Amino acid sequence: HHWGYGKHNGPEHWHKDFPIAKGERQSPVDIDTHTAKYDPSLKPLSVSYDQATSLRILNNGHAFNVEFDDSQDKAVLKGGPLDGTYRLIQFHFHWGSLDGQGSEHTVDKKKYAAELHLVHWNTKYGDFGKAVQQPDGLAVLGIFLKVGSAKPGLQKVVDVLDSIKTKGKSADFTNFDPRGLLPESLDYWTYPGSLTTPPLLECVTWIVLKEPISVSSEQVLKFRKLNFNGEGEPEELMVDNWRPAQPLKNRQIKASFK
Ligand SMILES: CC1(C)O[C@H]2[C@H](O)CN(CCCCCCn3cc(CNC(=O)c4ccc(S(N)(=O)=O)cc4)nn3)C[C@@H]2O1
Ligand SMILES: [Zn+2]
Repeated sequence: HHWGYGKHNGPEHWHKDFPIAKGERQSPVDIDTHTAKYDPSLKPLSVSYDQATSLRILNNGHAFNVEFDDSQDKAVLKGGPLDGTYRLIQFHFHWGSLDGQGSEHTVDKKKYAAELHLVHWNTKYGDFGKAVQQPDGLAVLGIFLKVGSAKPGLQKVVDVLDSIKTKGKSADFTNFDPRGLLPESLDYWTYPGSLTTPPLLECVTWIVLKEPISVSSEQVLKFRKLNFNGEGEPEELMVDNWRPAQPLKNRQIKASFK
């Protein structure tokens, strides 16, 4: 009876094994655009992905992760609200069964079709497992997806999904350039929060870009043909793998832009 996104093991149940689910800095949240304050002391984000080394793509039973070599400073996030250097370890998405839902963050209660999370860890803690025990251990860059025109830089991901349909399957995924997933503008909102899946640790600086990327209906349909189940188990489509918005509590969301 492991956690997931079903009726019996979904987000409303997670607090029974992970009591931090009801904590003071949980993610995701609704971003109220009228309440977020412009912070002129924030810096432009520095997204340095030109030396990124992708390795593998894995269906882990709740999403698919594209994994990177983080054994040196190759793909890093710096600046904005961050102190020091955060290394890219993996990206993954959260998506819906229909285009009207799927994102984890919301914007004035608007749900997007999906949400990309680029996950980075603070190199002053030495490894990812040490970084998730610290309040400034991770930085997650969140990017909304809307359905419209295809995203050319997503198609290499879309075309490998048939090879990792079920839980525990992986495939080589070298020479993927994550710069092809970025929007034009790096304007963002930022707040302190958490991992959005168990163990829900309160270790994340969230950086959520204002500008969504556009993907095609055919691209998101391929995400929705993945399975939560293992091979030779009853088929359960991998859809609606998103946590809903959590209470903001004693937090302020800051905007990088006027
Ligand atoms: C195994 C590998 C290559 O994959 C990276 C994955 O992000 C996580 N691996 C397992 C870490 C082992 C103990 C550390 C604590 N921890 C981490 C995890 C896995 N969860 C997570 O790492 C996680 C990351 C991001 C997010 S979100 N949706 O962006 O907020 C949510 C969760 N489970 N327990 C470390 C990884 O290195
Ligand atoms: Zn995520």
